[PDB]
Amino acid sequence: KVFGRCELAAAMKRHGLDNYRGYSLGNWVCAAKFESNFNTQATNRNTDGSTDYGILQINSRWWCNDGRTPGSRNLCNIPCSALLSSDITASVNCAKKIVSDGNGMNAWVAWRNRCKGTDVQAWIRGCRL
Ligand SMILES: [Cl-]
Ligand code: NA
Repeated sequence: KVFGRCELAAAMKRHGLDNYRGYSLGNWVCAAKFESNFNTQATNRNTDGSTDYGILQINSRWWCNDGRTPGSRNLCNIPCSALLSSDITASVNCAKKIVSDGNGMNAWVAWRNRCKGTDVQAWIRGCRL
């Protein structure tokens, strides 16, 4: 499913992401935009053999099992395919674990390079929530 900007902001807010660990909603919407362009089915292969999955491009090296990432961890205890569902619950629950890892949202390269330090509130402007 390809989410609309405000549609995703509302979905994330309902799942408890607004201000989770100090990160306002605009941060999560911005990260999703540049990581997957709001597409829950986005997948991208990395050079190390791992693969990123879903709306927030969660990596198979440490967070989910996709059966083809040798010596990887499944910290979120879920098949990576689950992160491609139209229902973002799995992605949200796993992202919460990731952001608590210690490096905050810096775990998401697109967020660090394209959202961090910008006016992220702009990503939820006009939205009804
Ligand atoms: Cl932080
Ligand atoms: Na894994």
